[PDB]
Amino acid sequence: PKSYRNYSKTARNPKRPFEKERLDQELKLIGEYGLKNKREIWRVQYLLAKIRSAARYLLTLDEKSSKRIFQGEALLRRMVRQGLLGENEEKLDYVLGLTLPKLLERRLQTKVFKLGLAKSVHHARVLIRQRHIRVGKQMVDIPSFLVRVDSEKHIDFATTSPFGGARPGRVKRKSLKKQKEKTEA
Amino acid sequence: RDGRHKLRLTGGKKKIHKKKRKYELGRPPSNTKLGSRQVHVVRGRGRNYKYRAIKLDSGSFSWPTFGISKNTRIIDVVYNASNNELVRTKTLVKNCIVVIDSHPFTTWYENTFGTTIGKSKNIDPLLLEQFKQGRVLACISSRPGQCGKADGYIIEGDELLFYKRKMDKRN
Amino acid sequence: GKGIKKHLKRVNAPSHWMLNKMGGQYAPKTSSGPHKLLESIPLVILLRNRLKYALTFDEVKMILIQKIVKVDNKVRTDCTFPVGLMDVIHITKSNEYFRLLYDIKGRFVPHRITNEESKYKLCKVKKILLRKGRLSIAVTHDGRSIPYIHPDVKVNDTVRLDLETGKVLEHLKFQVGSLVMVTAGHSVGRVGVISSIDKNMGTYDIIHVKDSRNKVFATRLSNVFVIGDNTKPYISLPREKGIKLDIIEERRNRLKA
RNA sequence: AAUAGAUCCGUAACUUCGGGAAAAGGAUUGGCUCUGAGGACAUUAAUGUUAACUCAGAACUGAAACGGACAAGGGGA
RNA sequence: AACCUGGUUGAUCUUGCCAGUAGUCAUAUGCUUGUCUCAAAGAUUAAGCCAUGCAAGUGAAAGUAUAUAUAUAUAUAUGUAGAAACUGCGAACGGCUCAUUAAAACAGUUAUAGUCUACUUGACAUUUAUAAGGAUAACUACGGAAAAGCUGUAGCUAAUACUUGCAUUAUCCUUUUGGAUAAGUAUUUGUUAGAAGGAAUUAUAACAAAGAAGUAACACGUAAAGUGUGUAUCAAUCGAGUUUCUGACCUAUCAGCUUUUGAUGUUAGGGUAUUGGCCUAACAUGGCUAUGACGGGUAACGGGGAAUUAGAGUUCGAUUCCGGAGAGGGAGCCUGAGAAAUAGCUACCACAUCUAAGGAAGGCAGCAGGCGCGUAAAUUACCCAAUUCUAAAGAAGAGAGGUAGUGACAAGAAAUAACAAUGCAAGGUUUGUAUUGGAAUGGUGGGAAUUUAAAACCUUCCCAGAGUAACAAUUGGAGGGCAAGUCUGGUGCCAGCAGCCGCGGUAAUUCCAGCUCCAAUAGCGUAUAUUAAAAUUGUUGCAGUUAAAACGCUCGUAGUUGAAUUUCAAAGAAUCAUUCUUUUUAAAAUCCGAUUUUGUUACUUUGAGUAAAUUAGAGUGUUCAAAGCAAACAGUUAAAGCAUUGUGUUUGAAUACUAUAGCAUGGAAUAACAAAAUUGAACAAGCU
RNA sequence: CCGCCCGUCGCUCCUACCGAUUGAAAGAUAUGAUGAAUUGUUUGGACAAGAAAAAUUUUUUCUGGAAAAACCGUAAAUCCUAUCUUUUAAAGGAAGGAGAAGUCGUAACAAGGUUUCCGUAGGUGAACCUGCGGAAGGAUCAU
RNA sequence: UUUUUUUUU
Repeated sequence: PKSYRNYSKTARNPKRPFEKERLDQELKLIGEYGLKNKREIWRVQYLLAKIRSAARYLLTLDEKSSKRIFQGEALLRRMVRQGLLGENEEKLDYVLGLTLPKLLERRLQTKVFKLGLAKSVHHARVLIRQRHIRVGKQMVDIPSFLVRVDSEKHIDFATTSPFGGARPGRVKRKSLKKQKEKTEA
Repeated sequence: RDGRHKLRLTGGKKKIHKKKRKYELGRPPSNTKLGSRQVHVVRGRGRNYKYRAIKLDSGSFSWPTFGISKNTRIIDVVYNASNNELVRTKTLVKNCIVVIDSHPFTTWYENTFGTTIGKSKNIDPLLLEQFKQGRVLACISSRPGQCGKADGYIIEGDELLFYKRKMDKRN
Repeated sequence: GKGIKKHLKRVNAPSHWMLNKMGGQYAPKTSSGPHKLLESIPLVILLRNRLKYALTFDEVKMILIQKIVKVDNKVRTDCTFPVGLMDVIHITKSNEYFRLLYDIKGRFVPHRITNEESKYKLCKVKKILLRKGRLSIAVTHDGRSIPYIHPDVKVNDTVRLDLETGKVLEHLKFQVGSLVMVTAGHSVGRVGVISSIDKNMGTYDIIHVKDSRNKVFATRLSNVFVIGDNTKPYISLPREKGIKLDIIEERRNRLKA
């Protein structure tokens, strides 16, 4: 009877919501990352806190422990795939110390801005919402997409976008200019 | 019918739920008596017919000393290990005491060994006296309620002595 | 009434069946047959989710109606028929033989088998019984009652069974060199030669089994399957070869490609 | 008028703790066939002489009715 | 994220609670709502009542076919079918709900050597025959009443419905071969012997007595002999009933309960499928209890599971699955392997239908829907297409189930814009800031593809389709906790506001309005409950001189807690300077200089049985995510691999958890228990 | 200190307790009585089938058997008594608490003008007073 | 020796 499709939550309420230092730091973060509301900047800390708690649990295990190196190599493989830090940062202590901006930077709405395309982070966000981006052989328009290490090398404009070789310009404007030109001719 | 509606060993009463199920059953008893050999059948659970005897006259009776058995007919019941009202109302159980005709066993004895396998057992004077009288005491062992037939064995020895001592300091 | 349940919920299905959670709420309950429901699987999932031959119950049934599926060279038409732990199944017109073996993780997987090895099937006996005339008949794990067994055969010894004549060929004991297969243990899927036993006083007898990588693991006596002597496995093992490759060092093997 | 003798059971409020109390309220008691149990006198563990009315259960039976007459509390708030 | 803040005062430090704060898969409600995916939904209270419609039926080689239709060479033989009915199976599954329920159910752990077991599989069997007998439907003809899923006589026929009944095998002897000997399967009784388990009165064998039910008087047709249906016994399968041990909320203003009326056990017997006071007759007075019995309450079905969690913990669990219960309340029963069944019946209680007034028929806590209750809960829709069940098993069914409708229960993604120049501001020709003016995308209409049992939704492509992108986002505050106003007008202890402290008599920063800002956002308030906060329930981890709290004092049972003491150390290889690894050092039985066991329990280390869902987590780009358990690989059309022309390959659904209790297991330390002298030993010799 | 404050008595409102009423109601247990339905057994006893005779009928015998009745047994349901649990009526009584201010008195806080307080007992319109034996939380850490 | 009292913010 009841649906078996499991569902969960992503954003956790920060609690004591009227602390000025935290509110201003969140304002700094959302301004520097060109976001739209506080739900994303409440979800992201849950994202980088889940694996931080995993690292906490992993650390207390002693060395040469079968579970310890198992989960450590798994989490480090995910770390290197998601590209949070470079090869030099390899240890569990190294991957424990992560901050909000480094986790944020792997979002598409700023990856496309870093690559160029748009002259603003908000311009990039509205473009990707208007689905003018191509991740490579795959169609993506969600700004919260987490680009891995290997997905960066083939980011380009959307093939079906007007700037990607599709329809050049406004249909109404083109028809109007062509009809006025033929009427004059 | 069984296994509930009874207070625990501590003395507290288990209040009743889980109303009675069919597999418990608990069929009413039967009182097999002397008379015409007619019985009924009762369909047990899982299609297991039971031969329910309510009136028995003849069955099998075994001489245990000789390890033999002959078909004969019971005359009467004289004692039961249960309440005396049963032996008064002429019922048969699997530990009742009944009287068996001595003629078939005497004829078998005369045919085999003679005189009035593992033979030459010297019998006993008390059973010889009972044989000359013509009726002997024997105890039914089979369950008439279940198998529907009254099978028994000839009781001899110190147990026979105890039975007669309790039957007849005595009236 | 409280009679026998004629349904099986999808979530209640055994783990090795591997049923999708969203594909309804009912699992095909295996009919009564030669093996238990837990340690056997039905032809439905065997040919739909494992062989991928069919995609629906109706098409599974219309494959089944034809006498092209044979177990022990016997045509079967029971849709939910318990195949069992170890058996020989055959498809005729395409001429393939599948022997149902284990997997190191502990699932059920058919294994390609030639006609010669298919003719050679093994059954672990459960108990022997004496009948009228002082004759002994032994019952295998396949619900198969084979009479007139060798006197040297013991209760835990396994017996070579021929498919056509239904006769015993040779017995294999429980010796220290007896290669066995854990059937329902926590260490299911690993083949081993056994290292020792411990005869406990009227409880579940345990045996410590030695692996090829010198791994010793204890499992009950009630759930072992003698598959040959120390010479070689009499049964063609699957690709994993019965060696429980460890979980930590499985990922290094998985990652190179 | 209603039971009322007797045995078995059971007995409230209240109380001055003594009572209330035969509280209230019940079953039985007919019959015969029965059965059993409970003192004084003698013998080198037991066997003989000789005096009770109190209980209990199986019967069936009698016109399903019985302290068979006489004799005898009506209770409760 | 192992967290605090306002309030007792003229001011201070405490205790202390109140209030604030955040979460809830936890309910209801107010305001608002452009999108998509996902989907709880009459449990709370009334396990109350139900109109209505449906929810269990079933025939593809194979039971019975002159209702009947059709085709082959010609009334001859085959056929294909087939309404009704007889027969067989199922209907005891499933679905709903949680009233009852307190060592009961449930959960883990055992046994059934104390039992039953449909279908299926595997073995297999004993005391007129060129094929036996009746007994009946549908149907024919007359009806009854208002009717039932109502019904009589006459006649008939079949079957796999019912009932009778037709070889032969084994053993002993001279010793391939001839004689003689005997014929009961289950089940019961009496007397014996006796491949396994752990223990048999086990399997089994021998004798003496009984002894059912069968071993086919039935139907279709596969090798270039077969099948269906039915049958005796055994084993497993699908299960079930009993059953060992361990575990439960509050309450002593529940201290003694049970025992004629079985309570505790013995014997004997009935009954059951089997054990058993389950019951009966006799016998004995026993059984439980401050370690909380017996009672009482629960707005208590139990479980894995949920929330909150640094760890401890606290609260919830009707509800996706397991186990138990019920079908208005009890009780009884047939059938059937399986029911004390209830969309089966019987009787009472309480409701309630038709009625010609005689009599019939009923249980929506099944699916929709209505009434009653209530803060509160959907459509009297479509489909067996997906999963699965039933059957006489492909084509037929299934209010199971799926799909769709309502649905700000919740949950996930994500619109309400972005861009270049002047004007201004800041700054050495860089950022923001009212104008122009164009690109780009959705929302929307339609058309199509795909999709679906059909339809709808999503996605894909093409046309109209944004400048105040009029294609417009609100909720609650702006004294403190706690951000935003002594900004402006109206009212003036009245109105009101205010979770707490407090504001309101004219300058109201707290009311009523506007502008602005503030917090969140298609979401935000309100009420109740619960969790953390709470180290204000404190085992970790509280307090008791004065805030709450040492009994007036002492004795003392249960409980709790209890001095020390019995086997040391030395020697050797390996990382950095240390650390780490290995052997023995008394006595007693074992092996002809050496071969090796020497308390119990608690405790402690390892294992096997550890259902799934859920939990953390693997791997896996549903546009990410909520997901789910996939998918990936070269392939405008061929190469490899292998097969002696073709055949795709690799894979994933692992891991830890599943009490604390049970099983096995190493154990030196710490705890207990015993042996330890009013005597008890061991050795040697002789005696029985 | 022109501080604070206490009680009796006043008025309004709210909450709970007692309450005669053989209180009632509802249920749930135990006792006794009645007892529908019904298992099994027994007695039956419409015929439906057999066996004999005469050449359409009859006597007798054997099963199976429908109505109906009796007996234990399961036991619905109703009533008596007792007990337990849960609500409510109830004339009235006696309290407590909250209200913005009311009257009388001066009780405590200073040696509060009589130091305060405890237990107990008695008296008083009230706070209060008094006796006995205690404490300093005293106004005394002190010949 | 006697000395009672002092609305409401």
